[PDB]
Amino acid sequence: MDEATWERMWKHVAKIHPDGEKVAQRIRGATDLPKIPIPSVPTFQPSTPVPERLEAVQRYIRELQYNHTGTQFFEIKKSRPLTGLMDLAKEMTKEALPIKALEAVILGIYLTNSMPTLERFPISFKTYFSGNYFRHIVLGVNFAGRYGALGMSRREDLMYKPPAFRTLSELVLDFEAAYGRCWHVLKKVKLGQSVSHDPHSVEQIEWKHSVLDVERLGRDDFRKELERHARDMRL
Amino acid sequence: SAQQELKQRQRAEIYALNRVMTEL
Repeated sequence: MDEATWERMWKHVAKIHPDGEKVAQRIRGATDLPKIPIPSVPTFQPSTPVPERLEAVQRYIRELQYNHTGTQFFEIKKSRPLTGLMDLAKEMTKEALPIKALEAVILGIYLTNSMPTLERFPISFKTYFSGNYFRHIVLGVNFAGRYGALGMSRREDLMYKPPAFRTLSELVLDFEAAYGRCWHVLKKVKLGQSVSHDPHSVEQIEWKHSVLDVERLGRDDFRKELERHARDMRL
Repeated sequence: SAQQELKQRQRAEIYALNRVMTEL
């Protein structure tokens, strides 16, 4: 990154960290800092079952670390054609910097395009906690009729899910329960369509094909609308 | 090469910062 963005990051650090400038004083120019290995982009034998591949993909995502610096290192324009987002995903693997939820979704797509028997679709959440709204996103996946997820979160139970849920409803209800355990109220769920496995596709990701108002729908219509989206995807 | 060196120095400082911010 350029001089200007670099100084912007450290200026931001000074305002949000309590010790402020002393963090920058310790780190900037320090000579014996840990060398961070560049995480190895996972590659897969054809004998390896898809669920085991998903474990390796998620391990790679986790190795990059959640970005707590306050500065996003990759700009993600969500309307960009898939081929452009996949160029960005490659750049993410080469620069190997910390990431947040949306970056992990793009990486998850990039690293599973080699899995045509796996369907991938974004799942975004809108939640409410302590008078404020929060947004989060994961990459929902479907293998052999079971649902799981890839992603990046501050919390362990708001990202990776092995593909073992029998319905999309059960997957989303598991996220809702995890949010409840962190005292968030789940307000909306936005579900995208399946993403092409062609990394040179020029079509856009459809992020918000279904928008579910959890509170207005109620338990049974919530599940029914989730079942409808799953049907929409099997086309 | 000066470019790669600059990016590697930045990356090492980014991760050192990320640990500090994670611990906070």
